[PDB]
Amino acid sequence: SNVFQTRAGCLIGAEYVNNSYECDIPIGAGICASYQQSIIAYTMSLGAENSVAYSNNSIAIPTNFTISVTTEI
Amino acid sequence: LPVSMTKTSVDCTMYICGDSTECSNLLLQYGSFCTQLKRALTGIAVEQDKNTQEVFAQVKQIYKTPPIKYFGGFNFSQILPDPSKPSKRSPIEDLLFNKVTFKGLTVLPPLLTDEMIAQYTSALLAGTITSGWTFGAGPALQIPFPMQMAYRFNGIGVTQNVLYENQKLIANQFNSAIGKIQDSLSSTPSALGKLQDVVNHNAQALNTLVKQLSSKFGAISSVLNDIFSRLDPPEAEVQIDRLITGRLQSLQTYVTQQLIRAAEIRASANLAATKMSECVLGQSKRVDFCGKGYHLMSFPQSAPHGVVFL
Amino acid sequence: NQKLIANQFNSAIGKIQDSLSSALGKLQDVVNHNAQALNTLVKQLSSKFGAISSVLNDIFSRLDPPEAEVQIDRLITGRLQSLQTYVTQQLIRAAEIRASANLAATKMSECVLGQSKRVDFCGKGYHLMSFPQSAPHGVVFLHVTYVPAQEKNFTTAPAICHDGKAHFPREGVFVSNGTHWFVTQRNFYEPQIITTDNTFVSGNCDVVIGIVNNTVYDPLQPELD
Repeated sequence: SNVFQTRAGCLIGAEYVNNSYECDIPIGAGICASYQQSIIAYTMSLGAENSVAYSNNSIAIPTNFTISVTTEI
Repeated sequence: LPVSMTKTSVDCTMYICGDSTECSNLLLQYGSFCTQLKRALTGIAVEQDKNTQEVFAQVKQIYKTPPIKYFGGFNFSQILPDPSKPSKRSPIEDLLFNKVTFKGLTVLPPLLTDEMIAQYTSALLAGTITSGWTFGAGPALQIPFPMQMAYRFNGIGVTQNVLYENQKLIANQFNSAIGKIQDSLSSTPSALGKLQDVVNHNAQALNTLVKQLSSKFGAISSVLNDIFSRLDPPEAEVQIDRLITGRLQSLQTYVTQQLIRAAEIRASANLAATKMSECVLGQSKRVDFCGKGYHLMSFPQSAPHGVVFL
Repeated sequence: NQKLIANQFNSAIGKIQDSLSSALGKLQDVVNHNAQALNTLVKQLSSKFGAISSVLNDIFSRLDPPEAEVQIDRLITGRLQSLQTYVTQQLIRAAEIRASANLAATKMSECVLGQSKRVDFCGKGYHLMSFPQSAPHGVVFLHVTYVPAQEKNFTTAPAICHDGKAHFPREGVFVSNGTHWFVTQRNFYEPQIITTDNTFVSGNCDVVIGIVNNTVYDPLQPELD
């Protein structure tokens, strides 16, 4: 009863949402799907917009550090 | 450099038999080959979306360039995105895109649209123009660009004095060299070549598979329906056995060659994620890794199935 | 600031046990990839391969032996293809691990045995050290990295002009807390006064755009005073 067409094909069982969130199940062609409660398909959000404040005379200097022990397997 | 290749899927039954249920019944007696072939092509296909996410999804946040774009006199119009064009592809990026421009062989779509692969490049190229190398080592910290360049001169052994003092000349030399870049590719020498070889390699690969569907492989005919109808049931299966085996081998050779080719692309997508970190997000002291000379900076641009770094 | 750095390293090392225990998929992928391949080879032994039956014994028993050979060849050829595909995919898989052994030899040499200046080769951050831990068919490296944090905004000027000679900063940036000009180390804020010791004087104050006038202190003259 929910039918929606995407470049990959016809997705039946999922309702397209106009909200944007990160990619949980990657459907294909820029559309990602997760479980809201129903199964919702949406357009993936590459990330959160930040505008660095470029200016002719302004600099930002880091005033503290963090020591992060990441792991690579 | 070539980052990714076409993600393709093949239906073993349509290719090996195709509108012939009697063939499908015979195929099962052969085994789990279809399952391994789909597993192989599915792994190549998911990798092709991590090859394109390792190379360009480095930046966590989609950074944005300012509305006013005066950056010390260096002119980035040719590189930074303009809204009128397809997607918002920048002028050099537009040229690269225009330059480069069945029988069960499906061609899946890439997960990240070129509108996104291109928006990732705008973030990578808009915090390398404001913050500097800082974006890739932590929180992006703004530095005026005619000053980021002096820090990048200090890393080639030349003092800051040699930039501010000769700033306008250095800027005109950068703007003009940036201008000739479009003509160097657009003078039509086969510059893109490396990316276009990948398309040609893939299209020829499918053409051999489709054109092997027309091969007897030592059986009476290439048409299953004629053989099925024109031969008695025991006779038909023995001759049909050659057709299915040959087609299974032709599909098997496509996957073996495709895994060897995917390795070459994974090698070029791991060299472009060492060049989008060391060169796009830092200055490289390695020699000839990033240009003949002392690297001052590098700028990412997205082309069909690969990346161009200037 | 030694104690803070020591606890930050110490707590961060604590979280790794839980986070690793929330991870090792890359290592378990190899164990799985190998198992599937061995069973596909065993199951292909249980496949007819266009022959009356998989069991060789039954084929010999229920067929005349001179005539049975062509049917036997069908099984042997199929199994030789099955083994040849095993070896070929295993040769392609070996060169994926040889590529990973080569990056692990490189990460051991350039991160455990020294400090890399390459960007994002040894952690996201500026590398401080790295520690090797064995894992079942691979290595897990606990890359330690210094991550700049807590930014602050200031006004920057490219050169400082005193006595009409431009003065450029020897190592650092020139930064202003709104009213007082200072020379700071770039990756950590440490405001310091401007004296000829931290400044290199090259050129005259008419060639660089953004030079800001101020006083570059003289250390020798006050002791003379």
